[PDB]
Amino acid sequence: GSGMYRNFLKRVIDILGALFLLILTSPIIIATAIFIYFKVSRDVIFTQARPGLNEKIFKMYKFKTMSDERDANGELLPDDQRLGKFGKLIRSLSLDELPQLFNVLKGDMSFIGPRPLLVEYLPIYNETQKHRHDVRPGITGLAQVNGRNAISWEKKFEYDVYYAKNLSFMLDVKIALMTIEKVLKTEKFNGKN
Ligand SMILES: [Mg+2]
Repeated sequence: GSGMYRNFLKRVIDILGALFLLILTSPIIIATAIFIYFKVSRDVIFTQARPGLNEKIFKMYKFKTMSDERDANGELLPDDQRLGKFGKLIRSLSLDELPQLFNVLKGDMSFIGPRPLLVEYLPIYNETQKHRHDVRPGITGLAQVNGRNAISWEKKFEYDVYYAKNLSFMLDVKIALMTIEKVLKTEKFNGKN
């Protein structure tokens, strides 16, 4: 509600962590940007408009992995050829997700929180599920680690509202412990799925 973690510490940890991981992965960030510039597209970064804290829209950064080659007809060539071989390798290693660390540093996102979903889901949320945006979206979160017993979207949102209601340092540490434990490694919200 008004503790010093929800109103101060969590943001400070987000800033220190995003800054550290940006420096820690900076050679990979520069290398990935160089390859994409010469092999994929000279516009290295593209943004994804997503609703964030208080449903405020932000630009979620991501590396481009597909080309802009269309058919003279005007339509873009399918993903079959537009995704180079290295494009898969960048995707499989989630290297294109590294710019999201900057969204965390910007305050657009947190290290822990609900997943930033499509802007089309805003009218579909019910008044209970809309509380999922009472906190910053996260790279990981409570619903993300509970992907085994939550195949439906309403179960993931129940974890989202529960997280925004009970946001504490101990809950974040718990979510972080379960995320490491993931050492072991489609429908689209319709209002009833
Ligand atoms: Mg990826």
